Amino acid sequence: HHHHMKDQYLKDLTVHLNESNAAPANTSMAVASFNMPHEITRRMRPLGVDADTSLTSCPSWRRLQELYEIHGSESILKNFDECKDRFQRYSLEVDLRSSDKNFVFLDYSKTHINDEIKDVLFKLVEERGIRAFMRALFAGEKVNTAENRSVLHIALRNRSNRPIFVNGHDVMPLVNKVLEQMKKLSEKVRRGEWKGQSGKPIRHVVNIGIGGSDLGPMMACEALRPFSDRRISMHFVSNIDGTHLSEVLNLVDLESTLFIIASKTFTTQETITNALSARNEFLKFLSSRGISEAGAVAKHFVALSTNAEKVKEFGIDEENMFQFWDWVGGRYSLWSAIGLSVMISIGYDNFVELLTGAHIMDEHFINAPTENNLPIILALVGIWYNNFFGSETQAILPYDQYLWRLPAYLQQLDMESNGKGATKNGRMVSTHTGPIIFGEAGTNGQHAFYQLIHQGTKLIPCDFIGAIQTQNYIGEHHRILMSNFFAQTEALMIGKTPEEVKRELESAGGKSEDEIQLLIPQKTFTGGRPSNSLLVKALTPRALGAIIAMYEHKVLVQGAIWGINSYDQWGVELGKLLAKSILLQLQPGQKVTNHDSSTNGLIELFNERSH
Amino acid sequence: HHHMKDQYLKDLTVHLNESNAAPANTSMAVASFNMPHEITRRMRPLGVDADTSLTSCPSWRRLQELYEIHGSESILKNFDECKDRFQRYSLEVDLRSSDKNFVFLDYSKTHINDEIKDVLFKLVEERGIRAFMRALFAGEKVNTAENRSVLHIALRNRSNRPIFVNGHDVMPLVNKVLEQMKKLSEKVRRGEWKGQSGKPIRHVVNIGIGGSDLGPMMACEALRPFSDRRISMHFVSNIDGTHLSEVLNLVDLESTLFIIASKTFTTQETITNALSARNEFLKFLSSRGISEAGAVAKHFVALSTNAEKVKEFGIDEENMFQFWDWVGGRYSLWSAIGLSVMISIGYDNFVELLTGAHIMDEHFINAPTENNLPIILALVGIWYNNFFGSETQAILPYDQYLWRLPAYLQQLDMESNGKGATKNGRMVSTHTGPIIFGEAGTNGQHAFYQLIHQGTKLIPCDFIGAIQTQNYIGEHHRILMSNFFAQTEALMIGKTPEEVKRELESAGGKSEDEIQLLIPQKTFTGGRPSNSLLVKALTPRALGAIIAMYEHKVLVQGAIWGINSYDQWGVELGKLLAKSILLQLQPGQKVTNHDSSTNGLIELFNERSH
Ligand SMILES: O=P(O)(O)OC[C@H]1O[C@H](O)[C@H](O)[C@@H](O)[C@@H]1O
Ligand SMILES: O=P(O)(O)OC[C@H]1O[C@H](O)[C@H](O)[C@@H](O)[C@@H]1O
Repeated sequence: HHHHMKDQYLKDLTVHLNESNAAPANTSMAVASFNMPHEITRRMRPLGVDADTSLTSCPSWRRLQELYEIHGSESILKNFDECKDRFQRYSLEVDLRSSDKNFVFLDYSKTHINDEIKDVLFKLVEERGIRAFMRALFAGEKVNTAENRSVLHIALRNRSNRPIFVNGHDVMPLVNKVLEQMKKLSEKVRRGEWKGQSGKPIRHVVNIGIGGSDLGPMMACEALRPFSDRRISMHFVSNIDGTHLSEVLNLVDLESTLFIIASKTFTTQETITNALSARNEFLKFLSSRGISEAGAVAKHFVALSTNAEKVKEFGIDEENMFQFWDWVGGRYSLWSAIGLSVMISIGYDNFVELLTGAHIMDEHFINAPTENNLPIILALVGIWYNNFFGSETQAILPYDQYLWRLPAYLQQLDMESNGKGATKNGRMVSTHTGPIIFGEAGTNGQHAFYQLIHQGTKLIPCDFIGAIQTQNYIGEHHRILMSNFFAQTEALMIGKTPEEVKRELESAGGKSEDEIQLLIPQKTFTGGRPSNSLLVKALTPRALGAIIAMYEHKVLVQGAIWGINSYDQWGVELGKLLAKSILLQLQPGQKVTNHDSSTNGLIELFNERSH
Repeated sequence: HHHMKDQYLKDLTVHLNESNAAPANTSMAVASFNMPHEITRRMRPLGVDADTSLTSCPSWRRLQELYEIHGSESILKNFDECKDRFQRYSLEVDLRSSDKNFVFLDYSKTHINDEIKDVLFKLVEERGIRAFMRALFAGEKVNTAENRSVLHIALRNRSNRPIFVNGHDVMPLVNKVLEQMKKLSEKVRRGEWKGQSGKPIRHVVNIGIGGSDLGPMMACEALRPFSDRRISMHFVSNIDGTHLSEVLNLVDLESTLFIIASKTFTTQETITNALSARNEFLKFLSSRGISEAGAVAKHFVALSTNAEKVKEFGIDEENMFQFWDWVGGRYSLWSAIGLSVMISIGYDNFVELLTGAHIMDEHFINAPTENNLPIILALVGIWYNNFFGSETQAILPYDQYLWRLPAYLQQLDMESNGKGATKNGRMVSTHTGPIIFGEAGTNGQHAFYQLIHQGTKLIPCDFIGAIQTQNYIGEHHRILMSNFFAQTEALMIGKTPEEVKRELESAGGKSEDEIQLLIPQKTFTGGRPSNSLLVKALTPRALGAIIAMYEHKVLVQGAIWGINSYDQWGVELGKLLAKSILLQLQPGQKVTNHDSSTNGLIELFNERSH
């Protein structure tokens, strides 16, 4: 069989090269495009199932491959030189319908995409039935087939309150009931009516949770600090590393601290262990102060969860349990009860603004025609680079210091959703799926790793994200900030030729002919490196809501095109299972022989030196 | 240009006729053959000939052959075939300390057998790496593009053996500044340094960016258990006015010491932040009825190479802490730039930090290649970067104090080796530095490990941990480290379709159809690599050793690829273009001279900025 596959591989390669439209200098590009699905299916071979051909055999996919072989080595500037108003034709704006005339604007023009490639990318949406999938997901159909679940984070922010049905019942009444419950608690805390066991108003909130129950609340509290009540300090314990709880406990006055235990399952080992430790340390502190423990936990601990039974066991009153539902994915849970810490920080009205921004982006996504659909366009630009240029990564570069946790947040949203190797129809993928997300807030990144983005050997798609207006007016800081935002994307695209560099070196003087000759390529910029520029008028709660929903929907479109399930996360189960067994073996002086020699050796090293 | 196509097809034909790849793996041979062609196509705009000095190395060609033969094997294959693989594929550097600390590397969970390992070591010989190392350590001007020495190792040279630059021993210079740092840090820590109204310093605000920011902040976070909690440390870096504004709101300005950290003292973000901080500080004193006479001299110090600009800012000569051109910014934690660290953790702990790097330096320069920890890290990285073709490198510290280590290594690695041209003026024919990413464990497990386990990219991972915690509570550290060991095991061994099926069938509650569809979605390929790095405890000495180890890994990789790890020309174009655009950011101003995107974006900003 293997010999037959080889003879076939060679036949397919010969045919592909004979039929390719690639320029004579670019034959290697046709080979790379041909070879991509072969290399993916080799790497995924231990899945032990057939390769999915449903995407790669789409007429549009064949056409995109042909267009890549033709255009993939062209500059980006070429398209601008050919169309003087390319910017107007390769950008679009979503109105946020707010009193401050806010918006989300996408400029996707600094890309290797011409009108033909763009038409064919839109045709891929049609051929893969993406618009019908979107309608099914929005209507509550159980599109998370692996877990037989609906996918309805959009219900959480459904301000229209049109019914959305799960198991024959409208979910909106319960969504709105929990929002009202959240409102009442946040109001009591913000107004100083919620008192601790010794009568102190709450001045500290400590969220305990991990992953989806941590990244969102923290990112949003950071992002929306200008809209917050500064009298209430927000803390986020997440690592099981004892350092995390210990350092946060050191920062708070426990008599005025509200603990929020955030866990969809309420069984995650890190979160439940942190919660039990926090409760133990809290009660011990009270006892040391001669303060009665009777009724203290009920005043100082609340829970955000789907599991009432587990919350009860912990000792939290059901009245202080904030419910959400199985159709709320953890990495999509900011909008739900999980956002309670956020609502305490910025207030109910601002939380509703946050929901409303997401809702407006939802309405745009579901209703706008494909050609004018901002999240679909984001998704297609991403696929062009991810699947045809073969870029492994995606940089997220927000030029707003409050947004410094956005890259980490989008890391979970994107990579945990679409880091998949098997399709919903039980096959292995033949195309690349989710990319690796990385990034830091600008301008800091410019002084850390943009060197590589400009001059290295990898093509890195970059999303530059900014606000036209600052919340903190000081000197010329915001103008300087945004001069960098605009300049970096210009620089990535246009580069700097050897001829330009040579002239500059000669004009600077002080160097020999040979010295200049060595130096020229080292100071040359290829250019032709792509970016998207995303702008809002101002980073308000509404704008942040729109931005996050925008990426949720980008991820939806990409997953659906690739044929994978964006909404499960099976890949975390093996590690949890293996860690349970190892934990039992972490005892001083215990010898271990049942694993591979590395795992055995590492555990024994730990067991021999741990004290 | 059809002659190039003809030749390409001939070369590919010959490569396939001679390849020893298994029948099922022809695509792997094609991928290997095609890699330099794709690199040189992508770097074509550099307009110079391709470097073949690396690809022509006999060891490079042999590694290519071994990749085509062994590249699709599981990782477990080599464990099954050698019962003590762990012993042969691990090593430890002794940190010579009273607490018996160490740096231990386990590189066994890799696609590397004895034959590949030997050939990787031969590559070190063939690229003259050991000789390069000696030249660099000796102060030779190996940063050829800038005609500079590269001597961050002199900064922590506790032995005080002479090291010469322009025929002069730099060690007396290094030691004088350390003593200067000692004196200031002691005055601050002892409450002797008073502000303009007589208050002891309780807040330190470092203003700096990149190399003048990431190291100091990373180290102050990493070494918090060894710090003076009476002194709050703050790090302003972004020009975004939010950064300075929020920090100013957290401090009492009457007891704040500002530290302006900038090698050039001309970086736009840092000098603008420093001028604004100076302004707000003086407005604050005035609002409190406090005299401004001599106030800047009392509250501002500088870490720099530029004495004139420091003088111009108003800082006294006694409070300028010098370092030197041969200290790269991303290698500068060990110099005057580390002043905020020394204030926070004290002179003695800062000396421990230097000592740890020094011991790693001694190991690096003296240990044989086969037992050289940074060289092995570099070689493992090159195997994946250049032969498997992985674009990234994950850095996963299982220590909450190390939460800024990935961002710090992002600069160290990517700004060093994110290069496309060689020192001899050619374009590279091989991939250079990978993209660094990561978050402290266990948090990353609940964020993005899903993709590391089940996605379509191979991602080399460095797992870094401490055997002992500084914060004993309950069973937290045992739980933390059970995850540390389990994740690397999981990545390697995966979970077969038969295992998955058995589990699903025992659990029940699903139709046959549901189970059939679910099995592939819950299968793990395994064969995904990792390094496990351990220290006994994350002390200042251990941190020093860890950073020095990565500095030297970067040195070795850069030297093998023939690039300059120590310059950074790639940041210049953006700075020039931003100064130009800044001139055009005025309300209502129309802009026509750029590309239509840059024009439109700027006009959008100018139309709606008010
Ligand atoms: O210390 P400075 O001279 O202010 O430079 C700070 C940083 O700015 C530059 O842009 C470089 O990217 C970094 O290598 C450097 O560390
Ligand atoms: O909210 P929890 O049930 O505690 O789960 C928190 C997190 O842990 C899991 O391992 C997943 O990786 C995440 O999808 C999830 O958000």
